[PDB]
Amino acid sequence: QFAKPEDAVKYRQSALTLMASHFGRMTPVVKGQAPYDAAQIKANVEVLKTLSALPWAAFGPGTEGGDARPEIWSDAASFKQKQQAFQDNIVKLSAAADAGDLDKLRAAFGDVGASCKACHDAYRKK
Amino acid sequence: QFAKPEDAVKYRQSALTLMASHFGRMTPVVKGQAPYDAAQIKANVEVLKTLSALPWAAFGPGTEGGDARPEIWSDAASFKQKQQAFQDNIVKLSAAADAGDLDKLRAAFGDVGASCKACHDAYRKK
Ligand code: HEC
Ligand code: HEC
Repeated sequence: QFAKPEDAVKYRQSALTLMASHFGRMTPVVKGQAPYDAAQIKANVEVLKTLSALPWAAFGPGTEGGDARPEIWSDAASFKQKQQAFQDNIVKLSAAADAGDLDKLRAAFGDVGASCKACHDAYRKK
Repeated sequence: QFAKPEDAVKYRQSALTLMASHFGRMTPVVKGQAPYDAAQIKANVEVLKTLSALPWAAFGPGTEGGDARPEIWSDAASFKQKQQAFQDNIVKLSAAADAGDLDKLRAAFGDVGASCKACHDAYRKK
């Protein structure tokens, strides 16, 4: 699916756009500004789970480009920790949505958000 | 998540890009050019299933734009049939991948591909 580096770039941007939409639409609920519908949120976090595993296979060897920093590949073990923290947090968000527990949801949502930003601070260009 | 029409456009393009990648990478397998790995294909068709439900909620009222034809909204019942045919075909592709049946996979893959194109012929701009 990633014939050239541009194809991997275009795939991972698309996946990261979809993840931002499915994460970011739950903001009103975790803040108390919109009623919590546990079944709907459970569905939507399942969508987000599926999508949040996708981008990483498109940052394989030789796919420099976009707004990806070179350090993604020159510090691969460190990038891998930033990716694993974020995927670990998604596991937590899934556990809270599957349980129907809003306070755990909100806490796990908070951990997700911060891991998004921690990876951006270190590996996404301005 | 779709504050302005541009946001819906950007979401649905992204979802449709991801679907094209997960559909199109199975071409070598259904044609016999790559060995069939039933478990891997089963996983990948589950990804494709999730993604293939996403675009349609972003063609709601007032989201004209991109390469979407206006007839999507002026002939909504007809567009809805083109969407349902395609989602019906995804159900078939899932049934074949979940069964591990390559000939049914290949046939259902063929129906999917054609529904993609039938909707494009009628509702995607040149
Ligand atoms: C590294 C481990 C990351 C994690 C975790 C998250 N993101 Fe990120 N993001 C990352 C990179 C390297 C890039 C640039 C990719 C490129 O090749 O251009 C991005 C980009 C985005 C974008 C822009 C997508 C686009 O349309 O170009 C968005 C909207 C985005 N990231 C959001 C986002 C969110 C919401 C995350 C947590 C849920 C998240 N990312 C995690 C690296 C990493
Ligand atoms: C209507 C019922 C459609 C079906 C079924 C499929 N697609 Fe399509 N596609 C459709 C529209 C109206 C558009 C234009 C959207 C816009 O607002 O610009 C598209 C676009 C695509 C694209 C381009 C995405 C982008 O990056 O801009 C691709 C790659 C694409 N469609 C592929 C595709 C495949 C592979 C399908 C079957 C698996 C499929 N689409 C179905 C309408 C419809």
